[PDB]
Amino acid sequence: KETFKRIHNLVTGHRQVFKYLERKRAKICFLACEEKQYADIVECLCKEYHLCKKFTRRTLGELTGQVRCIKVVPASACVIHNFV
Amino acid sequence: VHIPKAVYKAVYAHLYENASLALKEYWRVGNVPGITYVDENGKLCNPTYLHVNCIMQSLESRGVVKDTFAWRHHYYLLTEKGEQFIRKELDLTDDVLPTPYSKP
Amino acid sequence: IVRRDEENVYYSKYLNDCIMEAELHEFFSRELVDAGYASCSLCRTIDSICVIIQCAEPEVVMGDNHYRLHKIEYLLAGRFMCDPKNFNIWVDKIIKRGLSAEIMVDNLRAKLEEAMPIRRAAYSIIRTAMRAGAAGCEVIVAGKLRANKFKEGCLISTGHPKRIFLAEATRHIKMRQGVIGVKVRIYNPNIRGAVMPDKIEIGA
Amino acid sequence: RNLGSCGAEDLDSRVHPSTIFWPTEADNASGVPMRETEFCTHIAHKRECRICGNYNSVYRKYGLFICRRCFKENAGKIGFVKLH
Amino acid sequence: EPKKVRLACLKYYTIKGDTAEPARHADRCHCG
Amino acid sequence: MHQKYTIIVVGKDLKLVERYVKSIVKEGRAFGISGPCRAPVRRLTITTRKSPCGEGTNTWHRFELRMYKRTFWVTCGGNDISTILSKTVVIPGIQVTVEVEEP
Ligand SMILES: [Zn+2]
Repeated sequence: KETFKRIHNLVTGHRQVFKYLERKRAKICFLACEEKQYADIVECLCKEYHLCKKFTRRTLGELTGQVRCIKVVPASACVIHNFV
Repeated sequence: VHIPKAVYKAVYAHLYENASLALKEYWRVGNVPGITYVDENGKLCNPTYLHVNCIMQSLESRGVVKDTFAWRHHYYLLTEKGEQFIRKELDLTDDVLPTPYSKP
Repeated sequence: IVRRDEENVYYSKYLNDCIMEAELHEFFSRELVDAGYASCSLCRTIDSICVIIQCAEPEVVMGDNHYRLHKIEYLLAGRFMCDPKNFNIWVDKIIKRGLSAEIMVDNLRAKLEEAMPIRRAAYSIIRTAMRAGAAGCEVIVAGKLRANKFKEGCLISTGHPKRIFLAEATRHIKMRQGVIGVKVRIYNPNIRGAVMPDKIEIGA
Repeated sequence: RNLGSCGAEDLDSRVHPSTIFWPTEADNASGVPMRETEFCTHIAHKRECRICGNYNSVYRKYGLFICRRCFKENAGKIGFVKLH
Repeated sequence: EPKKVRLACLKYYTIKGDTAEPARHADRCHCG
Repeated sequence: MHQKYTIIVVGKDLKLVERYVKSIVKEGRAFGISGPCRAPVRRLTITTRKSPCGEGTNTWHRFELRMYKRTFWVTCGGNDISTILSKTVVIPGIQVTVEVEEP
């Protein structure tokens, strides 16, 4: 919302969140969506291991650098690996 | 083409700190002896000529720096718009200023 | 008696620095034209080179507290791989601008590209030189307009004295129709108080 | 192909690892090791005028490396003088 | 010119979030 | 103290290279600096065709660049590193007249 832009200068996607949710390299989690099999996978993998849910799916597209400025794109993710 | 971000940041930082990139006209295989980067390599690894050449071309085409060519050496120089843009990518604040302003 | 491969370093060390310079002349000509750069030099210091220049408008070359000169200072360092800071350029000034060919040719080139035609510029230049104490000038403009020459007074064009008294310069102008080759030559027979041969005097 | 090779009896014929004797001229490019496999694998000197990128008619005497044609233009500044 | 398929949630080699795995012959990420 | 130091002067122009030694020997008036050995001239030579395209009567430019050099190894350790700096400062500043000091 404010300093997050500092961080981006984190990941988005199933293939890259799993690859950082496990092995305990992650940080914080923020769920979303369309299908349970993508809602109760991570959540159950959150059951083992931080686990949180942000109110909206779009602001992730906003907070993250998925825009160019105008065309925000939704994208659920839950891995703040960098967290520098 | 798949240029690493570390190279981008290294070049930006080197430019702002020196305000000047003195580059050689080349287009074959070979690394640059100057700017440097580290990606879990254990030892800072220098960039490749193709990568930096493409980056410089994009930057100049965007109007960030100007250049002279002399013979066999692209000399570059960043404009005011340059200082106003790198500081953003390095994630800097307007207070900071290039080194050369500090009695070379 | 002596070994010929030791002094070879000293001989080869002096030759490299000569070329190290000409590149400087080219670069300045491509860059600091705004200040009408004339010539440069070099002086290998303990840890750097004390390059000094001559430009008619000293102010243009340097910036706020010489800021842009400082900018240039670092640049050269990386190109030659010398330590910054140690670099110490110097800036000079030319007094009799109507006695140097290069500043006049550059001003004339700019003027020509100001849409003004050859005649006015050439006559302005020759007037400027003659009013600056010169025996004579000669302006030649060649391109898509042949050769239209203009001359005022006496010049020498043959002999050893030419290389020291006569000073020539040349340029190229990229105009829409083609290229306008322009050159200039000035003959000052009083340079540095040197006596031109076959110039005699007798007294009472 | 990283898990393959030839017969051992043939390996005895491998070229001597002794470094190749055909280098590339550098007047002053860090020596470091898909199309990358053979972009310019062929190795050969590329001595050329340090003014004009031309590989033809270059003097190597005294370590000049200047094209003969481009020599006349800059000879005056380089110091060479035309007498005798 | 090999092609690609829309990604699916198959990496779940379990029956209740049991993380079973972290295919013809063997292979590891990258070449080694 | 004493270092068996050496003085070497290298340059192209006979005028300055001969005038500069006179000032040096002035400065070494009392430190015993003496005559310099004058090495044979290293007359570098280059020849080239005058025509970029090789037309007409074959003609040839002949440029050459000489490298005069003189040596004042006389000081040796006769002088101290303290005034070896003094040796290097009172001397005139000629734009190009390379010099180097070794023991
Ligand atoms: Zn050439």
